[PDB]
Amino acid sequence: SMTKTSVDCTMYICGDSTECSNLLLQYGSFCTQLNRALTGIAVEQDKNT
Amino acid sequence: QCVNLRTRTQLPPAYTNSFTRGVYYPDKVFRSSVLHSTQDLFLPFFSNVTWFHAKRFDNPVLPFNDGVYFASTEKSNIIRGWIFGTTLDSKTQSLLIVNNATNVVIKVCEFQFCNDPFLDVYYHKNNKSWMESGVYSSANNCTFEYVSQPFLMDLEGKQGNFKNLREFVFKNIDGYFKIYSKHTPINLVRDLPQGFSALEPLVDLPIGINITRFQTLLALGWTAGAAAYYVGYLQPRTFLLKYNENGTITDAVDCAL
Amino acid sequence: DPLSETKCTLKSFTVEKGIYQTSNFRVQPTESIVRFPNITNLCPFGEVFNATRFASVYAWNRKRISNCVADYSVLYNSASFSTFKCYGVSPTKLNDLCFTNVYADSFVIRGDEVRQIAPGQTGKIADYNYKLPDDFTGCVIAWNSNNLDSKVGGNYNYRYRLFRKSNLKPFERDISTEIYQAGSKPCNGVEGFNCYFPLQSYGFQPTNGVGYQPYRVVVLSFELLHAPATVCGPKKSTNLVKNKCVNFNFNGLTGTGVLTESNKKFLPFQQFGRDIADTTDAVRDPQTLEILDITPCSFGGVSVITPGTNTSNQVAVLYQGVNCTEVPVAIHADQLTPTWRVYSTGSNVFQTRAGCLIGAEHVNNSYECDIPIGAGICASYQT
Amino acid sequence: NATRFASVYAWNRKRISNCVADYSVLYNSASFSTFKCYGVSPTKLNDL
Amino acid sequence: AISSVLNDILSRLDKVEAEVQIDRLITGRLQSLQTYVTQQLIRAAEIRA
Amino acid sequence: AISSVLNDILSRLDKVEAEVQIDRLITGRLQSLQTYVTQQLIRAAEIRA
Amino acid sequence: TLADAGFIKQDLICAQKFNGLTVLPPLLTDEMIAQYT
Ligand SMILES: *[C@@H]1O[C@H](CO)[C@@H](O[C@@H]2O[C@H](CO)[C@@H](O[C@H]3O[C@H](CO)[C@@H](O)[C@H](O)[C@@H]3O)[C@H](O)[C@H]2NC(C)=O)[C@H](O)[C@H]1NC(C)=O
Ligand SMILES: *[C@@H]1O[C@H](CO)[C@@H](O[C@@H]2O[C@H](CO)[C@@H](O[C@H]3O[C@H](CO)[C@@H](O)[C@H](O)[C@@H]3O)[C@H](O)[C@H]2NC(C)=O)[C@H](O)[C@H]1NC(C)=O
Ligand SMILES: *[C@@H]1O[C@H](CO)[C@@H](O[C@@H]2O[C@H](CO)[C@@H](O[C@H]3O[C@H](CO)[C@@H](O)[C@H](O)[C@@H]3O)[C@H](O)[C@H]2NC(C)=O)[C@H](O)[C@H]1NC(C)=O
Ligand SMILES: *[C@@H]1O[C@H](CO)[C@@H](O[C@@H]2O[C@H](CO)[C@@H](O[C@H]3O[C@H](CO)[C@@H](O)[C@H](O)[C@@H]3O)[C@H](O)[C@H]2NC(C)=O)[C@H](O)[C@H]1NC(C)=O
Ligand SMILES: *[C@@H]1O[C@H](CO)[C@@H](O[C@@H]2O[C@H](CO)[C@@H](O[C@H]3O[C@H](CO)[C@@H](O)[C@H](O)[C@@H]3O)[C@H](O)[C@H]2NC(C)=O)[C@H](O)[C@H]1NC(C)=O
Ligand SMILES: *[C@@H]1O[C@H](CO)[C@@H](O[C@@H]2O[C@H](CO)[C@@H](O)[C@H](O)[C@H]2NC(C)=O)[C@H](O)[C@H]1NC(C)=O
Ligand SMILES: *[C@@H]1O[C@H](CO)[C@@H](O)[C@H](O)[C@H]1NC(C)=O
Ligand SMILES: *[C@@H]1O[C@H](CO)[C@@H](O)[C@H](O)[C@H]1NC(C)=O
Ligand SMILES: *[C@@H]1O[C@H](CO)[C@@H](O)[C@H](O)[C@H]1NC(C)=O
Ligand SMILES: *[C@@H]1O[C@H](CO)[C@@H](O)[C@H](O)[C@H]1NC(C)=O
Ligand SMILES: *[C@@H]1O[C@H](CO)[C@@H](O)[C@H](O)[C@H]1NC(C)=O
Repeated sequence: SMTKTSVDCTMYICGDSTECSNLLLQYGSFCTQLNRALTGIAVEQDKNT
Repeated sequence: QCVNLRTRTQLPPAYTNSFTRGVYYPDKVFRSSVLHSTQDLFLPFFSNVTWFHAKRFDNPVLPFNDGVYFASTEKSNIIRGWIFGTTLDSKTQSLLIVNNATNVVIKVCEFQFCNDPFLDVYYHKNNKSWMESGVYSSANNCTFEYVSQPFLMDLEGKQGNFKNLREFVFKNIDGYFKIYSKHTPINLVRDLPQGFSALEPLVDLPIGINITRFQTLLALGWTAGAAAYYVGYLQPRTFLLKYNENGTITDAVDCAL
Repeated sequence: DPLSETKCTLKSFTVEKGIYQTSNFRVQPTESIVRFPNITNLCPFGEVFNATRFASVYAWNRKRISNCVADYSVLYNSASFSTFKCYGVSPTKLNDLCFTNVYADSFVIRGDEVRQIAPGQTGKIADYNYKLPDDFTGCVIAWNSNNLDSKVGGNYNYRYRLFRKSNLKPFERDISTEIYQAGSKPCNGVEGFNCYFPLQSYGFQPTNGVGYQPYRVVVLSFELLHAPATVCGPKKSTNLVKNKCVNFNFNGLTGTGVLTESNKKFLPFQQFGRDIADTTDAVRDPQTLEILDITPCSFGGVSVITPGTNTSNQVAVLYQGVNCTEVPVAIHADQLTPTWRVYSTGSNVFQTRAGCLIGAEHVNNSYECDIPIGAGICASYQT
Repeated sequence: NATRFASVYAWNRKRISNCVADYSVLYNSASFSTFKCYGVSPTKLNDL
Repeated sequence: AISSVLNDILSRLDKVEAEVQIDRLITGRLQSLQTYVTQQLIRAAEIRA
Repeated sequence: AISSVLNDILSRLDKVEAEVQIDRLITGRLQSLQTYVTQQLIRAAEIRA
Repeated sequence: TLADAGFIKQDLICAQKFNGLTVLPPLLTDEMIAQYT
């Protein structure tokens, strides 16, 4: 296995700003799609072990 | 008033390999237990500094470009200050950095300098210890002035029996001029020390002038004290700096050496 | 409630058995700290902007504003500035902000040259006698002064360098009067054909047209990399709290986090400390010379544990990576990113290895895993 | 700087060719109230 | 962007100028996550093997 | 950008206009390398298998 | 010589976590892998 990692795509990109987070929403589902991918990796580390 | 003393002609100057001297904190930022890279003007490691030793006296004119490292292994304070300029003859401005028994004075009036200028201890004159004007003649067009008090002071060290190394850096960028320094008691008779130390910043001022040349200033048919000083030229480099846990640069890599 | 936040994360009215991610929690700031140097004296903007006479561009003036309180609204609320363009800050934000130093440049030009004075421009003023850095931050200010600087015979004390061998470095000034060989022949002395004096008068007379009339110009060349600041807009500092989360502003470094008394010994030349991320993690307060650690206050993943909605509407919530000494500390008597405080009921709080689990009974009996929680824990629905 | 110029209905075109320009001798003039270039810098025209 | 620090952009600029700088930080950061998650998906397939 | 050739952009434009054109070439080229290296990492996993 | 096992935060690891990069626990702790083994 490897280390399970997840990222808050909003806290990484816009960390604690509302007025950045409203611009990040204009990029659609990209943050959710990254979170999904990292969750799929993280579940696979238990499947493997 | 020129006390013209051209006793000795231009001597082919001595040279000394500067091992790991010429590193300073690049900005007012605390950092700790981190290896940080910095593109900035620094003294290249293992580089030939010019070397000078004040019958033995020494105060030549030197070129200035990009910036300078200056250091001295000394006792009793003979090294007093610095001149900078472009023409040195009042076709352009020029500046003076004088230090004495305490204060520091800074001035950029359009000075005319004698061919062989320096500042002695004015024991007699019209009276004791007059203001350090005698390097120049005229000061009618002054665009900046500054003063400070606690600039450099000696170390107690059981009456200071060792020669105390004094290290400085002088630099300019886009109208600003900056100064950094450090001290260390050392036990080397005739050479610059192996080992490491960072220089802290001390002063900045906005001269707004071209600079192309500089010179040192020393005190006193006469007797005076003997001491060494060294000059290195800064260059644009990248250094990787190891900040220790206390946030002092403890080691560095000159990544073009 | 936490079940509803799963339904909108999955975008389904029913949810299968599992553990699911949802929007992160992050504890909100309780109140706002503001700190600036405890200076009080207002800056000398009058004589910087409304002195009796100003320098010619060949020897353009520089005055250093320092150790004082500005108020750039008292400037920008004036009608008198025909141009007031700022090139690395908004002119409105200047009050919420503080600077290492401010240099006020002052000079006079024909009203058509105000265009040349903006950063990275080019033209005879911008090339041979007054050049801004291309990376300049600051403001350019200008106004018409024909009704102040235009005596009927001609104000010929105002003048510009017509010729210069090469384009000058940013923020240089030149007072030399060297004669200029515009022809190939090496001229000397004082004058001759294509052997010009370098400095020429503006023809400023009160009958001149707009663009040929005299304009006073000021450039506020402020610098705001985080060296210890000396000129601030007018804002009241306030009492400094610790161990609570706050919005903070030190010298215009706005941020959010919890402050703490720090053993990080900044040397006297430093004021801010920075993390590997290029974010500040320590600060030296501008009113008490003391070093504070900044930690951005508690945040983590919120995962919801559910049987199927076709089995129950009970759910349990995992606050990932949290010592839930802070979960009951969160208490929605103030704001948070999640609104659902319902779970902070208590008497069920389990401090697990990978965070803290609210709303599930901890049992000493062991079973085969069902919903995985991490660090050896699983959850399941039973009698 | 010719004596008279065409009306916009029949706007004039002259072909500059087989010669050395100097767009600094133009752009160093004060006389041009507008001098905007739209696919080159007006300063670079000499290096080109 | 005129600074890498999101709060500085928001401190120095008003909304319509700030949006142009913040969008450069968002665009670059988002590409930095899409790179990380791609590298991690390709490592997850190696560890998976 | 007004040309695909980096030297033409630098020959025709002065610094503040050139930076806006050069940034479009940088952004597009960098995406072209990130694509190539991603394709090559995915081929490297096939060749590994 | 491991790094960031995600076992309760309260340094490189602290820098990473404070930017929204969290590390999750494995389902099976090192006692449970030792028991299976
Ligand atoms: C080191 O050199 C300094 C000059 O380079 C020198 O500073 C000068 O000191 C005198 C005496 O303090 C000052 O004289 C004036 O003092 C006050 C100023 O408000 C007036 O009331 C007096 O009438 C008198 O004009 C000089 O003005 C001052 N020069 C500067 C530039 O500040 C130091 O005293 C020297 N120190 C030693 C120990 O030699
Ligand atoms: C640097 O110092 C220079 C010497 O004082 C000074 O130049 C002098 O400028 C004044 C005018 O301010 C001239 O004074 C004469 O002005 C007109 C000229 O036609 C006469 O009608 C007057 O009666 C008066 O005599 C000086 O002649 C001139 N001297 C020289 C040698 O050029 C500079 O202005 C100073 N520079 C700065 C920036 O301060
Ligand atoms: C970071 O900076 C600290 C402050 O300078 C430094 O602490 C100092 O460490 C030395 C060496 O251990 C101590 O020296 C004394 O040690 C004992 C007493 O603890 C005496 O028996 C010795 O004779 C000697 O006098 C200093 O007392 C101590 N200073 C303080 C204020 O605690 C750290 O060691 C530095 N760490 C690094 C990695 O640079
Ligand atoms: C430029 O010179 C100006 C002339 O002295 C000076 O502006 C003057 O400032 C005072 C105080 O701000 C104004 O007084 C009025 O201020 C407000 C206006 O709403 C009222 O609350 C007061 O009761 C009072 O009426 C003057 O009106 C004003 N003069 C003008 C012509 O506007 C500036 O201070 C000078 N420039 C700088 C930078 O200081
Ligand atoms: C800062 O001061 C410098 C010293 O006065 C000055 O340097 C001089 O610059 C000019 C233009 O580059 C040179 O002029 C010569 O250029 C070539 C040789 O490189 C000759 O073919 C020309 O005919 C002409 O004589 C000078 O040679 C040069 N002098 C030195 C000692 O390097 C700078 O101009 C000043 N800085 C600025 C920004 O102007
Ligand atoms: C959760 O945080 C609290 C502190 O807020 C921890 O409590 C301390 O635990 C140590 C070790 O048992 C004791 O020596 C201290 O006296 C406790 N302090 C207090 C104020 O209770 C607790 O251990 C933490 N738990 C986890 C799993 O992180
Ligand atoms: C330094 O000077 C010495 C002579 O004193 C010479 O042998 C050496 O090669 C010089 N090195 C450089 C890089 O100048
Ligand atoms: C030194 O001499 C000057 C006259 O040159 C006199 O004005 C001053 O008072 C004297 N100071 C002392 C301390 O003797
Ligand atoms: C301002 O701060 C200083 C410390 O820098 C403090 O000693 C002083 O009491 C404060 N000023 C006032 C008016 O209290
Ligand atoms: C949902 O629950 C009903 C009984 O209420 C049951 O008949 C059905 O099989 C269940 N379906 C699923 C997918 O759980
Ligand atoms: C689990 O068992 C221990 C004794 O082995 C006991 O102290 C603890 O209170 C029990 N916990 C529960 C929730 O029953």
